[PDB]
Amino acid sequence: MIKRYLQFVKPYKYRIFATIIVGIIKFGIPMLIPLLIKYAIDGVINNHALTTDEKVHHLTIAIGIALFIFVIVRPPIEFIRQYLAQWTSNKILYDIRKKLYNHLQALSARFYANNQVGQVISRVINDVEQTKDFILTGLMNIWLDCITIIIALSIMFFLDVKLTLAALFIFPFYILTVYVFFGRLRKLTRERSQALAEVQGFLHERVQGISVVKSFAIEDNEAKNFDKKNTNFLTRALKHTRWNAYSFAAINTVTDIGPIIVIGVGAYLAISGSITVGTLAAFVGYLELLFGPLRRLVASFTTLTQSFASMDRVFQLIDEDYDIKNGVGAQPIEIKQGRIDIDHVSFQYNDNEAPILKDINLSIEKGETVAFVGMSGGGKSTLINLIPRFYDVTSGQILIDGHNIKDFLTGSLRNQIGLVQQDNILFSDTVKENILLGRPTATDEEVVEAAKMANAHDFIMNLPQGYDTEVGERGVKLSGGQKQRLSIARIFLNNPPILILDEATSALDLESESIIQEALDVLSKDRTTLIVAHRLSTITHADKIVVIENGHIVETGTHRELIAKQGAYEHLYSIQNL
Amino acid sequence: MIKRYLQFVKPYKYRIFATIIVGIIKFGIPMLIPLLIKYAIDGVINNHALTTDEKVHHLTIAIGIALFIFVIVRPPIEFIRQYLAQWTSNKILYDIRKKLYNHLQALSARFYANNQVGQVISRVINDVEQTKDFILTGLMNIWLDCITIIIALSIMFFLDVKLTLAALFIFPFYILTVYVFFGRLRKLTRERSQALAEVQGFLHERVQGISVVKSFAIEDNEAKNFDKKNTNFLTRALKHTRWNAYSFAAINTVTDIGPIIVIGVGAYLAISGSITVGTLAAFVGYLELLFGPLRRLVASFTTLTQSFASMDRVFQLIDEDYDIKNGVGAQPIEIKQGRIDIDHVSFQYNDNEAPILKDINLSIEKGETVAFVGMSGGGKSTLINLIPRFYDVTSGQILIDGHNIKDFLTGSLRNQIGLVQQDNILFSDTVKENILLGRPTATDEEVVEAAKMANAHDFIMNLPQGYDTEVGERGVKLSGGQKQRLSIARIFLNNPPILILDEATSALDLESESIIQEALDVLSKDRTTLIVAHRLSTITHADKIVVIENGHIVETGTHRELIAKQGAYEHLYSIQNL
Repeated sequence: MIKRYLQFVKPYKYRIFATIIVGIIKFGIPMLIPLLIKYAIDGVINNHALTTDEKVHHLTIAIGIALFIFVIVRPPIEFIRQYLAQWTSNKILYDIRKKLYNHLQALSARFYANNQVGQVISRVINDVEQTKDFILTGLMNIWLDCITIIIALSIMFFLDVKLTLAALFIFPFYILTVYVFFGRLRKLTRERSQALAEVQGFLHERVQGISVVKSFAIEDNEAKNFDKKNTNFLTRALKHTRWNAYSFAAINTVTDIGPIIVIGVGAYLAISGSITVGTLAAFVGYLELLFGPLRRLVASFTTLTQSFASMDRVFQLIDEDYDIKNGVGAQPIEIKQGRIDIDHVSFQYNDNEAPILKDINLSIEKGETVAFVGMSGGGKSTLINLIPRFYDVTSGQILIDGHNIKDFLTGSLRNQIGLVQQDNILFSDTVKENILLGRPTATDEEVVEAAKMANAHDFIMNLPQGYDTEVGERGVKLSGGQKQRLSIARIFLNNPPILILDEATSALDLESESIIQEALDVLSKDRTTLIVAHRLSTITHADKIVVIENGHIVETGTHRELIAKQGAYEHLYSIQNL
Repeated sequence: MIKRYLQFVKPYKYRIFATIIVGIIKFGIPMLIPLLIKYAIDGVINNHALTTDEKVHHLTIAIGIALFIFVIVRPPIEFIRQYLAQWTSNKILYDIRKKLYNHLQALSARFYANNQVGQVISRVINDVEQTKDFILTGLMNIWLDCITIIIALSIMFFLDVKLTLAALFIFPFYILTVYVFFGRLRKLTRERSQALAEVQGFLHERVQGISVVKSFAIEDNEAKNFDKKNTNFLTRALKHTRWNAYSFAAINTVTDIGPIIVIGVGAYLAISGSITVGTLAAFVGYLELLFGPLRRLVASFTTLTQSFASMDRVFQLIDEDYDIKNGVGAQPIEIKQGRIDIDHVSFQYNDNEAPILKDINLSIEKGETVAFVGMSGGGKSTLINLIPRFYDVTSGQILIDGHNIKDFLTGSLRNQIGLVQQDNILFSDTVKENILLGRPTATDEEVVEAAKMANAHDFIMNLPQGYDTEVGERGVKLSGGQKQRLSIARIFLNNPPILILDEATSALDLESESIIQEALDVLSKDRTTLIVAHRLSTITHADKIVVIENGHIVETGTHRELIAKQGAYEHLYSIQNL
């Protein structure tokens, strides 16, 4: 998996090597200070053989050299070091999200039917952000602390063989301890993030559905439900905290026995006649070089553990399967004559549940306008959505122009099916911007046409700032009949070969309906049109009315014929002016 | 404003003092090492008074002691120090969100009509989280670095009053520099966060409206729109980064001239007689004590700057005004007889725009069932929503039982108005859980009753896992007629004195409608009922039909009378059979 995440860093290796290089070229600075203390002390006064005009000159090139380095050289190193580090990771994150967003747009209705927006977003934003430390603390700092440890171990190896050994004794345990915690922290972090994710999901869902919370004044009740999730998150976060605290003390207690098992030994050797009490003096001086980095790495460790948890969650989301896939055979197909064929189609949203569409057989020739009617919960919408291939038929096949829906390239198929769903969407944008969804590359002229078509153009003008009026989030700032008509607009703009209208009149008064009815009868003149309707009267003119009951096609016919049959259809119609 | 944020920390002062105390009791440890070293070296090795059996002995007491401290005392200090620090801040955050969520639930339809969920959430989650550093780096660490600086400075002053003035020389500039950057970083951070906020808002809106993006296969187009926001965020984040890098190098270059100017003057002063090398050398070992903390504080500074930006944004959201406020006169009023009076009401959603409801006068006696009908975009919904007081009338008054709506306590008023909006809501929960929204404290028996009432109980049973079937996010896993009926359920459960039904039939077939029609005619027998409808036929029985046009009441009457008048009403009705 590191290999995976690494793939994102790939195009930035150099900038990172650079960040590490400049990183090393930093320790040289802190050492310049103690080096300068020795020069004035031993090179201008303790020299004893210099003029009081000569030594007061060397101190003006040494207090000259220092200033130069620190006021000219260091600043740029400092800067670049950070800017680089950041610029790098920040571009990397940017990249990861670029990919995550396409992933998302490629998931299926199913995915989104069983997932919580807020939770998904939490991953795309929070979890990703969290993997930032892995680039910084991981690939750009950890090393410097190991380089330091090598240098140190090395220097010490010369000063004395067994004395260094005296130190390394700790090392294995240190490693063992880290290993012992790592995993548990990784989970605790994972579980923690997830909780956050769930509060995200909660906030999203409620803030957007407040209309309801407000209406029944269930604020108190819901504020509780919030606290459960908010508390859960807190709890989990504490578990996580406790362990980090715990593991920290642990790893360090180990890292601390380090200088001890050293000093102790360093004495019982210098006195036992093994080595120069100067060696002991020197060696023990470097103790900070060894058990210093080892102490930092404890922190480095921790940070990373958390980061891994995050990249987990990220990849987990990345690894989600696309339910509707294109498959090798993919083929952008032009639909020249709207010929739709539904052969023995049967649908189930899940293996466990019962099918919703059982055995459906229906043929629709180009130009025909087919109406779908029946008790609510029958299957019309489900059936319908099988064509734009929003879900794949369970058993059977649907063919447009003889071509199996599956053999089209998604975008192609979908782009040629103008679909007005029953629960229509609007983004917090301008009226124009919304219609444009039907055909983003459209002439401000064509838009106004679609509008006039959908019987929308008129009320749009009466809107403050007309076609540029910002509709509300979710399109709140408009009537039902109004939102709806904008959806119809999109259709005309799309001007597709196949038109599916699932209750495209729901919210319009009798009059507006009449208009749109005419507008459509026109657009639907020579196109294959599928219509789901409850207001029967606006379906009579259909070429064929299809009655659907409990997932089955029960009746088929012309309004005229169906009425004669005094069957299922008539029953329903008959309920109107009776 | 710090005072504000502090108010959240208040109930945790002690835990924080504690965190600081234990914090100080830490420097004592690192010093024990060199002490065990000096003690070994200068104490046992060169005592010139030690039996080889004594020195070894006194060495041992120094180690047995070391191990004890480090393997027993330190671990607990380490732990508590961190656990404390975290536990504290983590509870504080928890608290802040507890408050933010109630704030949210108290904002008005307006607020939410002009705000983006994702953006709001970003604040409640991200910005808050960000204020975490302020508690940690701010109130628990900064101090230790100042304590260190005091300790250090004192020593310098008793070592030489005029050389500490060679040090402190830097101090003012340091402060000046911080001041110079602080502000700009604060903004850059602010602007950065906001960008994130906007990507949040984008992701929310799109992920939830994908149905549309999928239908027109506008993935590519939208993926672009995403990249604008994603890029914007990246850019802003870079600006921020660049400056931090910049300001960092700056403040340090200043902090670095520090040890130098002590050496530049200090050395010159030794020459002229200020003091000797014995002093110049001793006034230089502690240099790390002074310009060490000053270097850390540079980082401490930065972190805080960002934190302030965050608390800004947080408070900004906290400072949002409640459009619908209760006001002192608040009074939980029982509505005993649904008498509604609309006296010269006029409504405008904004001062700039044109009114939507102009001069409306209508009286509704207890028990009466009043229907509202007219072209779409007329004002019915707006009018209606003025009663549950979702917005306050602009000019006029609405009185229930003689009491002005404004004089009720929100929850009271709203709780007694059973409202079925046209765009009904469902949470990703169970069927039961959703109905329960109408009356959270309800008998699993009463629920099933409401259901049977709303003509829902039946199809709910046919659902996998029946009343416990998890409907989809937004309630996707159900038909239109189905979601809707669950909304109707809520009404029966609420069983209020006043019932408002805005197109409560939109998605039901003719048959289901008949049922619910009967179910309601019953529930509406002796209750004040307001109905907005487009399917006229389901309104005929009304006590009074009110026709609304361009924000006005144009006609008033009984279906019978209005039909006779051959006016506005008849026109519309007349369009059904015609």
